[PDB]
Amino acid sequence: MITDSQIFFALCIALTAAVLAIGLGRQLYV
Amino acid sequence: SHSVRVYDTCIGCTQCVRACPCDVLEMVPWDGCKAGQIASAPRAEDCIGCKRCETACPTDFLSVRVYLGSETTRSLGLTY
Amino acid sequence: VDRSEAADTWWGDKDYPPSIVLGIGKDVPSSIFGVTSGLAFAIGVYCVAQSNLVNILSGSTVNGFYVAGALLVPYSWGLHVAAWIQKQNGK
Amino acid sequence: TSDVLNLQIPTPTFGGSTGGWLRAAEIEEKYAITWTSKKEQIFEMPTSGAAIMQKGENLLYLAKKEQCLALSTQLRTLFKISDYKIYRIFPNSEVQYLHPKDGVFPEKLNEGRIGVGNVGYSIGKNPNPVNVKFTGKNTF
Amino acid sequence: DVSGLTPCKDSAVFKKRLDGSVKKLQARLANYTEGTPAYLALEQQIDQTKARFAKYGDKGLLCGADGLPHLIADGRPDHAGEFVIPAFGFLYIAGWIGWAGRSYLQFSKKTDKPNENEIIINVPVALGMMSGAFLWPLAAWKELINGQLLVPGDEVTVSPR
Amino acid sequence: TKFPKFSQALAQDPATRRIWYGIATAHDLESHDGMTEENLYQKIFASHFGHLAIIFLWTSGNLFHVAWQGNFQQWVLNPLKVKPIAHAIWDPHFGQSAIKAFTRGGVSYPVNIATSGVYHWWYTVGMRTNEDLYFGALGLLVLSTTLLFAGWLHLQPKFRPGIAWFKNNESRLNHHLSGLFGVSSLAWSGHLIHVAIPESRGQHIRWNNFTSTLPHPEGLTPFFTGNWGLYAENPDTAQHIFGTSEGAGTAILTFLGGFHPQTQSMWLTDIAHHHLAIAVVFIFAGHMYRTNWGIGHSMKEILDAHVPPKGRLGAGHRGLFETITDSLHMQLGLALASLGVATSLVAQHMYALPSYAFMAKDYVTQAALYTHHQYIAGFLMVGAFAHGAIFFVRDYDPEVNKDNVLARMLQHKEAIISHLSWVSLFLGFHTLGLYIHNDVCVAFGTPEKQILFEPVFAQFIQAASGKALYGFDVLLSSSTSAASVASSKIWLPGWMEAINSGKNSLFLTIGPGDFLVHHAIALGLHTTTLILVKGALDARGSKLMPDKKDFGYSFPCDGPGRGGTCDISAWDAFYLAMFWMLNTISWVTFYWHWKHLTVWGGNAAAFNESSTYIMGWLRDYLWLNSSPLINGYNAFGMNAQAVWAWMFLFGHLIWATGFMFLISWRGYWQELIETLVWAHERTPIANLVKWRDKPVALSIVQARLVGLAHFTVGFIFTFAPFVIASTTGKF
Amino acid sequence: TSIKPSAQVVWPVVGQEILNGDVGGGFSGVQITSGVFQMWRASGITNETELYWTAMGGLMMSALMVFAGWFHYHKAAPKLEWFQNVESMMNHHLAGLLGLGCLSWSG
Amino acid sequence: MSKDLLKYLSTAPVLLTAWMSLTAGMIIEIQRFFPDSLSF
Ligand code: CLA
Ligand code: CLA
Ligand SMILES: CC1=C(/C=C/C(C)=C/C=C/C(C)=C/C=C/C=C(C)/C=C/C=C(C)/C=C/C2=C(C)CCCC2(C)C)C(C)(C)CCC1
Ligand code: SF4
Repeated sequence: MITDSQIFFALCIALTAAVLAIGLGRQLYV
Repeated sequence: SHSVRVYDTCIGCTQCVRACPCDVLEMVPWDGCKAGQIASAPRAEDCIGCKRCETACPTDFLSVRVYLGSETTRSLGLTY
Repeated sequence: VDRSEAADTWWGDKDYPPSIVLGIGKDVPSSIFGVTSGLAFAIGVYCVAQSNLVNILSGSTVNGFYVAGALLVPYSWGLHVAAWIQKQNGK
Repeated sequence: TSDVLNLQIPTPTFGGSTGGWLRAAEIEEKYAITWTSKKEQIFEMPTSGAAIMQKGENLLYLAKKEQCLALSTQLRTLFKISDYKIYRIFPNSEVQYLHPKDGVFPEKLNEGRIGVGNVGYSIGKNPNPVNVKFTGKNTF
Repeated sequence: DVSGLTPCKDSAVFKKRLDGSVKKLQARLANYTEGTPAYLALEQQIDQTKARFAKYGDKGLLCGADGLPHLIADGRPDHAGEFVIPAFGFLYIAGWIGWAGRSYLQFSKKTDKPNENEIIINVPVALGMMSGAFLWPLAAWKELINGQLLVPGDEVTVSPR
Repeated sequence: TKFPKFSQALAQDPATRRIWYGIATAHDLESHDGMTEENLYQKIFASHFGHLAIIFLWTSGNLFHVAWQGNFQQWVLNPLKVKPIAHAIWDPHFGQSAIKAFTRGGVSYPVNIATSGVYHWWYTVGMRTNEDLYFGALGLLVLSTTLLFAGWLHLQPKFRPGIAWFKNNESRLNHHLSGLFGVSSLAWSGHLIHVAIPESRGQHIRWNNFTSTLPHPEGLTPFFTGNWGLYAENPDTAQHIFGTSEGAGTAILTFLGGFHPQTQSMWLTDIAHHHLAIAVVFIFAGHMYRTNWGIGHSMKEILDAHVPPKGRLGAGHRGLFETITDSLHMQLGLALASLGVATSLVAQHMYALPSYAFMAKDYVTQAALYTHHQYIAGFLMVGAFAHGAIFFVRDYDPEVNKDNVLARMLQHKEAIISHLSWVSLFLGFHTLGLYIHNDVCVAFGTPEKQILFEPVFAQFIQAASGKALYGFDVLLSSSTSAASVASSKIWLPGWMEAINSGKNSLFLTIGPGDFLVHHAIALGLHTTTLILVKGALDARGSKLMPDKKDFGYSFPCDGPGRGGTCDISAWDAFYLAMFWMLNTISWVTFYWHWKHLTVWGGNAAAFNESSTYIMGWLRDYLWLNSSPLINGYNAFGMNAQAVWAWMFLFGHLIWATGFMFLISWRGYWQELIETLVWAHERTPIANLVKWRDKPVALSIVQARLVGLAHFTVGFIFTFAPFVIASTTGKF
Repeated sequence: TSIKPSAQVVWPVVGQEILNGDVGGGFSGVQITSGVFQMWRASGITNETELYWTAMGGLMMSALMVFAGWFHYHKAAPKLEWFQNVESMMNHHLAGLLGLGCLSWSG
Repeated sequence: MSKDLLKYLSTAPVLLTAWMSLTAGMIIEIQRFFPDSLSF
């Protein structure tokens, strides 16, 4: 059974990945 | 706008100019041809690309040749 | 290797390859190439027969020496092509 | 001839149509074509409909150089009118004389014309695209 | 025999297929009275069905588990009649056709109006070409040896590479 | 600064085609304004990084969803009965009836039943609890995070790789062979031996104790002594039960062959040995090429010297190194062709030799996977050929390839195209004729007249591989032959039983229907190749247009002159061949699905009888198996297959809408848009609201693209539903 | 009610003879769906001699029509003045073709 | 049967129809006299 804290930690790592994705998209756009 | 070019295989039969519905083509003097004239495209910006010049060209392959390119209001032929 | 640092190995205008194609063995004579190729063919076929034809291979009987010697059969082919190339190049 | 128009010539009698310019000839560019007729007579507009060109001077507004040239071809090959002149009118009211630029139709050679877009070799001698790869030019 | 198939003559499924078709025909026979054209036509048809099944049984065709003949096309001469002999027959006929066409084209190309001869066939010589194409394998070989069959490619239109 | 910043021509384009063409040429980096080769390569590299990050994010999402909302733990206990759950459904449009119907899989909420086999894959690999799946998702998220950062980093000024490094072929190939293939396969074999075989044998090996637990009781002492047969000794017994210690062996590397009896999947010891050996081979082969240490090979030298005597292949392979290393489209085409062949190979091999536990009895997953991979293989092949055409029209240099092996292809392209036309014509004529003969013969109440050719050659291959029902008695079928005797103590004792067991999809029995459908598949492949090869070879020029290379790869036409020049650009060759790719893959998947439905249902004498004629396909496959799909929802109620029915009709609708763009062309729609522009500009109130881009009809190539898009998406939606729902409703 | 209307028969050559299905009335043939049987019953045709003789009359009319087509182009072709008499054409088509056709059919 | 009508009969479509008629009749008569030949 996956816990709420586990889901939230995975979501936080996903948000970090999202920020990096925006950065990479910017740098590919320039 | 489209790029219109004329190659020296021209025989000066002046049919591309008559097929032209936008006054893009015009005969100019030339030493090469027997008829003494060659087609030229001083108004390529008005080109639309219907290629009636290419249709009317009787050379084994087209002396007048049109390359489609950057589009514009005139090239699209939009009344608006 | 780049475009520039590469030997001129094209030989479509000639009857035999240049010896440079043989790389490290560009100077070993055709005699050595042929003798080694023949010994390699004999030894490798012996190893293959002893491993899978004379005997039946299995988890308890696969032999590393025979397996390694089997790889001398393609080496024998390469060595015999090399022997012909060096004989034609005059070495 | 000249880059100017009277802009007061009587126009052909026409009952109106939905094929005319629409909120772009007045903002980007309109076109005009002016000719002279020996008799007041009926012709077909490039836009759908039938109009009556007046006796003498006639002036028509359109939205396309193609439309003006099509009307010109109609006038030449039906009514034998070969004095037409075509103008481009900008929103800033500049007028540019376009089609019979030398005073004679393009199909007849003139001594003063210079060649634009002329290639000194046959069509089957252009460079390959790989030659012009990563260059701003093109294979013609 | 081969591929697990059995000869159709000794095939229980083949016999049942024959019996089932026969029973179907006899069942539909009930509508028509004795001696009528429909009755006699159905009698002829059932005789034809039985003759067909007997012919397949006698010919040596192999029947699978489905009880239908399976043709063995592998080149064995036991089953040559399935493909090899029909194959040779078609190859001869198709060669005849193509040789007649090619020879008539060679004739027409030398005519003063080949374009009109293409539409309007000169039937008197077309019949001659069709008849003479019976010996195409020797004629084609002769043209091959004399070099008048395959035009040199240095003489065929080719698009800019 | 307008949308197509990369293309100033579209920037000045005033109509609505600006947006379309900007989106369309967003990724055509080669032809962008002010582009250099170095910038192109660096941008491609960063985009590759982003793409890898996308792949790993998709994997992590699947893992996290199965961990969180899937019944993985319940499915582990009873794999053959519990249906795997993909993810929960969140839909406010669902009614109470749909809620009750979609509530399934032993959970209290609506769910989707997984048909991807991820459950079987992870269970075989060694996942047993949701925690393991969640940690895998977390690690893949971190991997994607690092890949995105790497992509950002490798565009920085001090971290931007150079063109020489990009074109360093020898080092790249050495590293890919040795480490990306070799060491990664070695890592997978190690994972199997350390975590998967123990978990199958009832041992919980995880990060906290994999360092302490020995995979083999002897350890690495056999490996170092060279007595590697001790790792094969004591294999798993035929009475072994997957996931339990009863009947479990100690061997870590075996070559038993066949299938595991309980799971009907290949042995994990066999798979570990496979990956270990294959890696040895690849790590060796990755030392072929010369990189900074003298010893090795020079690819340019190899290609230059490989010219046969007397100029048989012209100048040989001279210049091919330069063309391949300069042109990215040729590399892309080679990669796409190889990967499409590999995708076809996995599609053909997974069903015949299942590797994941209890997948064979999961009939829906097998069909979904086969169809998926066959379709992607077809797409990859079409792309390989399209990029070959783009290379010919954009990157091919005849001066470099003077009298080359590649230039001779263009030299006798007419012969190639004519012979591909001949073989396509023969195959289609004869296959269609035989099918119609069978149709008419069965129609007229006399099936005995059917022309039924036994696929004797394929049956001979099956016999040589080990089949015995044909009675050919050749090679492995004949126990006595050298082939059968030499391998009689390694793999044949299991393989013989596996192949001759009739309960398996390994080397299915074949018949006249298989003969005819295989010739149909040959027709499809040959005609698709004809269209594609012709496009590639005629991309440079033709008798109707010798200067096509000047126009480029994708242009509308050359005009109505010279009789008309429709679809002449060799992009339209790709667009035409896409229809044939869809056609042939559809034939392949219909053949697979019908034969496997019959085999699974136990009536192979439905395929063997009805498949010889086309009405058998139309009736006993399509019509017969369409009932559980179309009955997903009806006037009396709804079932859990209503989503499949809705998507079936959805794919039909998109397939139909594609015909609009394919048939109706631009002039009609352009004039109609003139009328609509007039109406909008002339109506009051609304004419205050005015566009910025002049609305125009879709361009010719754009509309060909849109119509083909609607066709393909349609194809896949319709068959996905029909293949996933009919199987579920029939089993 | 029970008899299936059929007016076409195939020949036994390549197994197509099954297409002569059971259509009732001691007759084997291809069932028709054109309604000509009901048309003839409405018209009052009760024998086969009537059908044969009206078929012969139809062939005679077809021959007459071929002759008329040849005659009105090769021997005596009308003029545009004759063709453009739209008023008389309408009068004769209303009263002469439709009107007398309806009157004759009513009789 | 003037030379013009012989020419018209010699035209391509008439000749195609005539020859394919004879060919189809030949095939059909071979079927009638040697029916159900799924072999040689
Ligand atoms: C005069 C007869 C003739 C001959 C000798 C050939 C010869 C050839 N054709 Mg064919 N072809 C013909 C007519 C002929 N063709 C016609 C009329 C067409 C238009 C439908 C084609 C269309 C065509 C295509 C599209 C292709 C070929 C191909 C080929 C080659 C392979 C053979 C094959 O598969 O044929 C195939 C045959 C057909 C598709 C139908 C043939 C039509 C009839 C049955 C034959 C014509 C006979 C003619 C009426 C005879 C009149 C003579 C009489 C007055 C005395 C070969 C060079 C293929 C190729 O290039 O392979 C390398 C190929 O791709 N042909
Ligand atoms: C065009 C349509 C049409 C035709 C052709 C007829 C014909 C006939 N109707 Mg009429 N009828 C019609 C419409 C028509 N009707 C309509 C619409 C109605 C409803 C209002 C009626 C209502 C009606 C009734 C209520 C009656 C008739 C009757 C008659 C007969 C009248 C005889 C006569 O006047 O001789 C006209 C005579 C001449 C012009 C002089 C020439 C005489 C020639 C030379 C004689 C030729 C004889 C013949 C060739 C040989 C016969 C030999 C014999 C031994 C078999 C005749 C059969 C009567 C009848 O007999 O009913 C059964 C009758 O009572 N009709
Ligand atoms: C156009 C072009 C292109 C493209 C191309 C393509 C796309 C191709 C493809 C191709 C393909 C797709 C191919 C395939 C192939 C395959 C093969 C060749 C195979 C083989 C096989 C074998 C040899 C096998 C054998 C065996 C074994 C080993 C075991 C078992 C038995 C057997 C016998 C089966 C490019 C880019 C180049 C560039 C130029 C142009
Ligand atoms: S070849 Fe073409 S361009 Fe030259 S004169 Fe003739 S029509 Fe004009």
